[PDB]
Amino acid sequence: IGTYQEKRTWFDDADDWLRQDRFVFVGWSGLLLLPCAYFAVGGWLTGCTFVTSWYTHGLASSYIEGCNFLTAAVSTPANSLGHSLLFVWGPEAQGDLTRWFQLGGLWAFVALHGAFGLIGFMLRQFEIARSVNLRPYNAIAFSAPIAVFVSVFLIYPLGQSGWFFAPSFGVASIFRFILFFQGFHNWTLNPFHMMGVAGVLGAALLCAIHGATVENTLFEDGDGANTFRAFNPTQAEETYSMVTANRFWSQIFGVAFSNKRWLHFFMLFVPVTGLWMSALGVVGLALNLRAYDFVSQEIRAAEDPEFETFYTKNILLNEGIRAWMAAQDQPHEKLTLPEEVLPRGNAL
Amino acid sequence: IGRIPLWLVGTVVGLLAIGLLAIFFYGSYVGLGSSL
Amino acid sequence: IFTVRWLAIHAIAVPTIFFLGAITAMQFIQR
Amino acid sequence: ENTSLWARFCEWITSTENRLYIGWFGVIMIPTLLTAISVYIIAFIAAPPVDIDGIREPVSGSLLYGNNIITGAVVPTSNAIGLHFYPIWEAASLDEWLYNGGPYQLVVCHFFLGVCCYMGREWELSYRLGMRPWIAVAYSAPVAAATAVFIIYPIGQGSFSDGMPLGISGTFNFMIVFQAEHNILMHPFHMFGVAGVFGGSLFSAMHGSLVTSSLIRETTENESANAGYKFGQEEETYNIVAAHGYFGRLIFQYASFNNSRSLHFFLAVWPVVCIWLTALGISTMAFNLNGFNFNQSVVDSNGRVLNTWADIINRANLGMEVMHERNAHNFPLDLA
Amino acid sequence: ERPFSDILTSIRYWVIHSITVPSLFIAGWLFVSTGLAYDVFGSPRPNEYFTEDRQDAPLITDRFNALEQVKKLSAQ
Amino acid sequence: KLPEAYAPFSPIVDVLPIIPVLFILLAFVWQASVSFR
Amino acid sequence: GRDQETTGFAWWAGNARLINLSGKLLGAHVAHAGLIVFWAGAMNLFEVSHFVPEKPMYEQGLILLPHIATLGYGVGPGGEVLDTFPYFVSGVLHLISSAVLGFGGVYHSLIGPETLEESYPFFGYVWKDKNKMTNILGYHLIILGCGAWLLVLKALYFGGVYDTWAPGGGDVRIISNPTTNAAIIFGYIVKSPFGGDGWIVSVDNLEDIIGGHIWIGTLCILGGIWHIYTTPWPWARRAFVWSGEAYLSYSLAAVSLMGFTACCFAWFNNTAYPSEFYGPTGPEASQAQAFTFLVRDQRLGANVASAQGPTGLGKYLMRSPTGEIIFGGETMRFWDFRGPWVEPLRGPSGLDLVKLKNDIQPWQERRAAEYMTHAPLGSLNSVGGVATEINAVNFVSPRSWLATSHFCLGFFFFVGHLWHAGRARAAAAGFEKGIDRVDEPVLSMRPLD
Amino acid sequence: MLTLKIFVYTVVTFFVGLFIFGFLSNDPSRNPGKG
Amino acid sequence: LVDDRMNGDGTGLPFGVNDGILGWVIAGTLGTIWAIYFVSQKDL
Ligand code: CLA
Ligand code: CLA
Ligand code: CLA
Ligand code: CLA
Ligand code: CLA
Ligand SMILES: CC1=C(/C=C/C(C)=C/C=C/C(C)=C/C=C/C=C(C)/C=C/C=C(C)/C=C/C2=C(C)CCCC2(C)C)C(C)(C)CCC1
Ligand SMILES: CC1=C(/C=C/C(C)=C/C=CC(/C)=C/C=C/C=C(C)/C=C/C=C(C)/C=C/C2=C(C)CCCC2(C)C)C(C)(C)CCC1
Ligand SMILES: CC1=C(/C=C/C(C)=C/C=CC(/C)=C/C=C/C=C(C)/C=C/C=C(C)/C=C/C2=C(C)CCCC2(C)C)C(C)(C)CCC1
Ligand SMILES: [Cl-]
Ligand SMILES: [Cl-]
Ligand SMILES: [Fe+2]
Ligand code: NA
Repeated sequence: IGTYQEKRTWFDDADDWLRQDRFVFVGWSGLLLLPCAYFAVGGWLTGCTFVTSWYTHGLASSYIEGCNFLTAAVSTPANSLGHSLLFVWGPEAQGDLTRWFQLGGLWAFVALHGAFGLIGFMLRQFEIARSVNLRPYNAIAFSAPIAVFVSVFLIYPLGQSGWFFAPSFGVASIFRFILFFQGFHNWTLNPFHMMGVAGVLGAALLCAIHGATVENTLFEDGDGANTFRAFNPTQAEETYSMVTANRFWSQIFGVAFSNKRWLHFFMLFVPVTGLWMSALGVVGLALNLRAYDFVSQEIRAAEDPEFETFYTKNILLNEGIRAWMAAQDQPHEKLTLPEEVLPRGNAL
Repeated sequence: IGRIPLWLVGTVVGLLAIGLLAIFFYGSYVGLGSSL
Repeated sequence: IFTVRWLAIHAIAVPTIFFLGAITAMQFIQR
Repeated sequence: ENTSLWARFCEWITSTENRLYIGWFGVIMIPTLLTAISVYIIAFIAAPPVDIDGIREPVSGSLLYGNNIITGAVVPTSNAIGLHFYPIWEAASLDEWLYNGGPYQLVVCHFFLGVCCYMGREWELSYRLGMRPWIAVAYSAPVAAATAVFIIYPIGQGSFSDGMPLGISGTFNFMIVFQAEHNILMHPFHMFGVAGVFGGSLFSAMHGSLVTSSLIRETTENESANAGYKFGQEEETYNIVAAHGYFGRLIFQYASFNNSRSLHFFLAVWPVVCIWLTALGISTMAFNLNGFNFNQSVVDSNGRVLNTWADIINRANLGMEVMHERNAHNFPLDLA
Repeated sequence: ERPFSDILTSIRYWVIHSITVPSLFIAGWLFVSTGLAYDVFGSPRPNEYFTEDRQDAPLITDRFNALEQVKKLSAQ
Repeated sequence: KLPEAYAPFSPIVDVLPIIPVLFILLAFVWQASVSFR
Repeated sequence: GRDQETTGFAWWAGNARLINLSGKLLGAHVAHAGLIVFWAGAMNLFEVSHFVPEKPMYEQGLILLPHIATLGYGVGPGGEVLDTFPYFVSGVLHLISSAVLGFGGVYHSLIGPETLEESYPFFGYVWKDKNKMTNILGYHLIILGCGAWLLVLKALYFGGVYDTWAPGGGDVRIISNPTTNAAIIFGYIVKSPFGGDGWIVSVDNLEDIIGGHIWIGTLCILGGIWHIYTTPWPWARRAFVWSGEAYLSYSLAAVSLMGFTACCFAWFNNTAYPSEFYGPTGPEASQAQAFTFLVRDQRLGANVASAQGPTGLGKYLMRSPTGEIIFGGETMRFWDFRGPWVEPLRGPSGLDLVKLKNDIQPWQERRAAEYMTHAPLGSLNSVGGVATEINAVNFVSPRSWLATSHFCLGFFFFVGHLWHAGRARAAAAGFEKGIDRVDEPVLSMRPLD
Repeated sequence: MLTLKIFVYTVVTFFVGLFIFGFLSNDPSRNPGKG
Repeated sequence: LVDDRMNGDGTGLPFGVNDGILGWVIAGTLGTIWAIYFVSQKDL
């Protein structure tokens, strides 16, 4: 490199064989990404098929006990296991693979392999962008799935009592995680979650509205009723009228884009910043640092037996969730609550 | 080398796939996890 | 054979057909 | 010939030279939307407490009654009215019009007409500008969702008191009560909808990053990269084929969009069709078709029920259910 | 170059796969038909989620002797 | 249940509803067979 | 058929290739009508194969057998099924008819003439011949008018129709003297669709139903003759679009309207959709639960006129906002329900206390209890009850299924109307393919947007 | 109170009639394109 | 009665018209808009 001799070494040979264009690009990140990602996805497919959640949660959570696609999950370890890494060789499994599946070790397997697979995938984006000589804005846009995954699947259970409170990899298990955050953390009320929701909704809006605008401002290049064949990707001319689009959205909405680079950076910026602020909120909830209560309104409702709002209704709904969910969701607490102390409404 | 049609291959594969999901939706009502 | 394409296809295809067989088998396991 | 009074008014209305296009759908969209905006602002500021439940207890809902921006909400019409049309002129006075939930039903009717004519006005401006006309179709998905939550769910449930309250914590209340009653989380249409917003965000990040990653060098390091684009230029401002090559060797060489019009069609159609499916999910659950019910599906050889994740979801649902309408039930079944 | 239009249209492809794909499928068939999945991954059979000693869902409630606690809460 | 004459024809009654879905799938089969021209 | 090169339409828009091919278009339509008749017959035979007589029809997942039974086939007093043979007859007749229609569609699609104007000028049309298009429209209005008069004849002279308002609990009735008053008939049409009025969903007697059918059959026949003998006026020419896609978009808007109104009919109406066949309506189930618990708490020695609820507003009886006596609880929202087991108990002041006390009937109370246990709340696994219930009742109401699916179809067809109205307008305008790139209208306008 | 209903009926009828006759006033001819 | 209402809820009135002045003003407004639309014709 740089008018220097640079005698060919084993590193440069392996780099030449790895950074080549083929069916699937391996690179150096493929030394990490392909095994970690393959093991994480295969472990989830194995756990949703054969691995039970009977000894960690007292639930049936695989296709072998009769569960469908939505209810099977790779479930978190027992809360008594805390934040143990659940090695197959460690103090708990002690080398026995079968007892390692039953102990909740497959969740730790899938979580660690998935996290390092996410690292490998971002590094893969980095090396492909460097090889093609393109900017790594795809990696920067992928930084938000990694922030969300780390904050929810590692930072949050690390802040809580153990991996048991991490989300279990499944459909209904994720729904359970969401409902638990509603009942216990009041995660809707948190402004960081609100910024995340606004980011996702605005990004879906941006996706739909950008696609529709581009395809309803297309130039002709036609002689045929199908427009997809009016595009030939080796051309130095735009396909759609940015001027027509700007005029249309200016007179419909009041404001409209006039810079494509700013438009596409905005399409990057809205969901990424939304997921980053949502991840910051989940990190706040990891410590039970919550946006649960409005003290002034709550004092006002306490001192006025006639003042209810949808906020106080949500607080009562949350308490109902907690008391009716705790006994079967947190079995380590042995909550043998009698049915007379469970809070309910009338009749029903 | 291009003897069997790709469309015939794909149609057979799609039949096998729809048969698999149909067996899956059939056995949601019998056997394990059927609630009877 | 044994190309990178063959490895990448097979690492998913072989366990896919194996687990599909398992799910079809235990799909007829009755209570 | 352009002399007549209807000619002057008509060419003013269809004029593309106005700062905001009005048009024939605009002659309805503008007055309905200003009506809904005026009533919504005045009600959010100082609406007296509204009896949502029909049981002689009101929910305050307005800032002047001690609510902050997160809590404040235009509270739906009373349960006693049901789907009955309740205009101001039908009520005895403005005060009891307010107490029975008049501002909500007014704002929701005007918002329906406003979004429908906003869609028509979108089509109209595209027609007047020589455009293709399907931005109205793409906008029909948030309109579908708005109708589903403000009118279609009240028609299915029998009262505007089940509509979404016009507020933040009121919206959260609507979501929690709705999941309690219908299990939206386990409804496939809501699964498609969630996949729609997650995909809309995913492909929004993907499209933005691939275009920003391929912008052709035109400016210096000390200037905004946006300054490399001038409005009205005809050159392609990014390397589409290079972004294709990057995307192909990143995911799949052959399963990558080699057509920019194909990419933008997927961008337009994916969240739009998914929001169509989730709006129809809300409509299906208006007529009580509900989500997937897997409560006590899995049983052992003895017939003893094994709890599952869907059963923990159900326990959370019972918690949500036994708190919505804490005093409005006289009967055990929630058939209302 | 084998662009998937030649492989998926090749009788050579379909003669070395008409045995391997059904072979793996029937291998998966017998893997859970003969209970090897139950042996390997430790998922319980329908008659063995509960013993006489305990009539409730298991609780590991331990960390360092959790191996023998799963050994005693499982089905022997 | 079908009338006493048509009782053994109940199995071929039982498959007849799905035929229009088979028709749209057949349109796609034909388009695949003509190479999606 | 054609390809992308010869037409400009891709395979996923292939039917557009046959917009201007009259014979192939006719073949596609006839084959499609064969599919609709085929589904009607095949599903009718499937239902009568899976029908069970000791259960009511709303418990077996039936959507066509209730439709046949409302015409007065195989059912007698009480809505009880007496013969599945008329249903069998309808199913097999439709299946044979679909064979004939399918042959016609396949023939005209495959080897029929490509365009009909060069050989059969009577059926030959182009989308701009407004005279010919109104002739076709007129023929179809006479056809639909004969369908409506066929129903009128069925109600008048061919066994009548099932009347759920007949005394005793519903029975097939010969309709005599249907209402012909235009005020009564079109008051339904110009009625508000809100609560208590419900537009034309609140039609509540077969007298109004059959009279409106007499009315609509005569208008359809008259308008058909008018359309055969006229051409659209210049205002109609200046306002409408005259492409086949435009006619399609008009039809799409109209049938989306029909789908939405069909959803509301199935959900609310109980005289064209009797509850004996379709299950109770939404209001019917809640009012039924209130009514049952009212009579049980009369049998357990308690006064229901008194005994206010936990909010002090009344456990069993209360006042509607308009002043009458209604059932207490959340079912007050359904206070405008009207059914065959509440009207004999309703006085001028709403529910009458002495009539509720003494003039009860056993058939009304068992109908109410059965409607209470079979409310239109279920999951899409067909798991009856609210989302918090157990997998123990395999039941979802046909009213739920019909209203659900037809709202979905009505909405998607409104969206299709949007798509086609836009594409027809832009195709008549000339920029259905995009902007000219040299004569772009936006560059010719003033600055500042 | 009836007065407000009369005035609102006038408003809605006026705007709906404006919409109706605005679209009746040769709207498909207000395209910018050729023909 | 403790107050006065238009008590027009329900009863299915044509276009919600409870006094004929509403129908006459609907007729008048549509009629005068049709009148201006008709006198301003033979244009474009
Ligand atoms: C992309 C490669 C990769 C990566 C990054 C990981 C990463 C991880 N794996 Mg893993 N794994 C992989 C591939 C990979 N794996 C493959 C291919 C297999 C199949 C065999 C497995 C099977 C596997 C199992 C069964 C388990 C893991 C587990 C783990 C986690 C903890 C492992 C650990 O702590 O030991 C780390 C190991 C090292 C750091 C190796 C260091 C070697 C040094 C550099 C050499 C020095 C040794 C030398 C001989 C010392 C002698 C001294 C003498 C010379 C003087 C971790 C996140 C555990 C887990 O999932 O937890 C739940 C677990 O039980 N993996
Ligand atoms: C209701 C569904 C329907 C119907 C009635 C039609 C009808 C038609 N299509 Mg079409 N199509 C459909 C759906 C449908 N399509 C869908 C969903 C797609 C998207 C995949 C397409 C995409 C498409 C394209 C791209 C094209 C058509 C074309 C055509 C026309 C001629 C076909 C032809 O002759 O080529 C030959 C077809 C065959 C030789 C297949 C024969 C199979 C037969 C018809 C099936 C019926 C057999 C039946 C079981 C036996 C009953 C007989 C008796 C016992 C009753 C025809 C009128 C072509 C056209 O526009 O014409 C100019 C054309 O280019 N279609
Ligand atoms: C739209 C009208 C309609 C309605 C209201 C019904 C209603 C009903 N049907 Mg029926 N059916 C219909 C049309 C209809 N059907 C058609 C067109 C067919 C031919 C395929 C059938 C064939 C049929 C059979 C064979 C049976 C029924 C049965 C039933 C009953 C139970 C339904 C059930 O639980 O299934 C489950 C519900 C679903 C499967 C809903 C699916 C959701 C949608 C449709 C699919 C998802 C779309 C996807 C997300 C979007 C992709 C877009 C694009 C990529 C394609 C119920 C009353 C059963 C019965 O009770 O018999 C008496 C029964 O055995 N139906
Ligand atoms: C569904 C069948 C059908 C269809 C598709 C058409 C279609 C058409 N008719 Mg027609 N007509 C029909 C049935 C039908 N008609 C019947 C059954 C009759 C007998 C009563 C007539 C009598 C008739 C006459 C006298 C005329 C037409 C005319 C026309 C043409 C222009 C109409 C127009 O401007 O649109 C829409 C019309 C309007 C927007 C203004 C109409 C005023 C309202 C909408 C009528 C309904 C009143 C009601 C209170 C409105 C609210 C109803 C709502 C709440 C449901 C058009 C092609 C005209 C023509 O061009 O002559 C050739 C014309 O002169 N028709
Ligand atoms: C009587 C109604 C009707 C008729 C005659 C037409 C006719 C036509 N349409 Mg159209 N359309 C309609 C309704 C109708 N449409 C509706 C309701 C929608 C929904 C918004 C659309 C959306 C639409 C689009 C986007 C396009 C057309 C196009 C076309 C033209 C070519 C169609 C073709 O070959 O596509 C091929 C057929 C297929 C690809 C098969 C479609 C497969 C669908 C998606 C599966 C749906 C099944 C699923 C179970 C539905 C469940 C939904 C829910 C209820 C559960 C043709 C003239 C094209 C066009 O404009 O050409 C000029 C085109 O671009 N249509
Ligand atoms: C054009 C075309 C097409 C087609 C379409 C269609 C639609 C067709 C059709 C057709 C049809 C629509 C047909 C039908 C038929 C029918 C038949 C063939 C029948 C029959 C009969 C029988 C044999 C029966 C019997 C019975 C009885 C009588 C009773 C008892 C039971 C039983 C079943 C035994 C497609 C899309 C593909 C593609 C494109 C082209
Ligand atoms: C999606 C797609 C595809 C496809 C797939 C598939 C797989 C399909 C299918 C399909 C199918 C699967 C079809 C079938 C068919 C059939 C038909 C259509 C028929 C018929 C017939 C009839 C009509 C009947 C009749 C009768 C009666 C009526 C009675 C008795 C007698 C008899 C039986 C005769 C592919 C991948 C390629 C490509 C891409 C796209
Ligand atoms: C059977 C029956 C009945 C009867 C019924 C009836 C008689 C009906 C009718 C009705 C009618 C009689 C209707 C009418 C209508 C109309 C419509 C629905 C329309 C439309 C359209 C449109 C939307 C338009 C648009 C436009 C304008 C604005 C102007 C011109 C141009 C254009 C196109 C732009 C009753 C219920 C009694 C009972 C039950 C059964
Ligand atoms: Cl609540
Ligand atoms: Cl209640
Ligand atoms: Fe772009
Ligand atoms: Na309660």
